[PDB]
Amino acid sequence: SYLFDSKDYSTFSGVVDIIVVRQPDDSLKSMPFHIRFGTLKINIQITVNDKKIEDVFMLMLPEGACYFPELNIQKKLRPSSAILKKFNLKNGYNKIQFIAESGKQLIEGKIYLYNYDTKLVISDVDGTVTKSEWTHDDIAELYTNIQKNGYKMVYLSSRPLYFYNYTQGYLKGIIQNGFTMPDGPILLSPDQIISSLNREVVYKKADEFKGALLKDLRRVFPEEVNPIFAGFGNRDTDATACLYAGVIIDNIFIINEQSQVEILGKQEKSSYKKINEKIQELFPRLP
Ligand SMILES: [Ca+2]
Repeated sequence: SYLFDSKDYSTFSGVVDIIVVRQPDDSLKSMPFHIRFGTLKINIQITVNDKKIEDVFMLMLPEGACYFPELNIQKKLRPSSAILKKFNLKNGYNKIQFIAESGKQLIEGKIYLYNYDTKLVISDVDGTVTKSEWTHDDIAELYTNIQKNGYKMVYLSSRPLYFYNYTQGYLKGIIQNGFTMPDGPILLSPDQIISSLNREVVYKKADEFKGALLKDLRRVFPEEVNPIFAGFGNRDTDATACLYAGVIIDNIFIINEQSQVEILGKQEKSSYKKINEKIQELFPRLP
């Protein structure tokens, strides 16, 4: 908190976790790339899973945001399937690295590959994982068991970019009665990642930022699948975004100040503990 205030050498260097999805025709589609090279005034090379990607590169804009030069030359945050196929991604987590050649600066990141039939479970972070940092009791066990049954937890954050790396540590350092938070991408509300390449629509919203994020996530999947199975949040604005994103009302969970989880569709007040007891009824194992 007081580090940025005075150190001042903490502009964001890093990458926001990337999501890629294999379509049924074997093509690849990804969410927008958001990578920043801190205090750099250029080409960028990529290395995935400790393997350099030959003849693929990004450029940087004066403001610091990077993009893919792709001809129809348009500056693209979403690379083409041909670029993404050169990554040779594996299912689940992949290590990705970007090297800006000015000297040479390196940022490491995460890039996830899902199949079009993957079922995701969304979880807000502030107020949903954290308790207004204290964590709600028993969430790690629940989320762990949800992940065991075949779903992929996706975390949602609206914190400024300079807290992104911090946020990754907090989630990954949580321990409850031996359980930990399943690894998954932390998506960022588009209002926290503004740049010339994405001003167009983000600039013109208010509380639809979460909904815009959920639909940017929906659109890397084919329109004929409902990839978002369930949602965890703590404000009614979370439920509204889940509802407009196609999540059935029975799979929307909203926690309040005293850790009471309302299952909207059932008009049932519950808890992470009780929801975990019914994990197989509420989150049935996937084949
Ligand atoms: Ca919240």
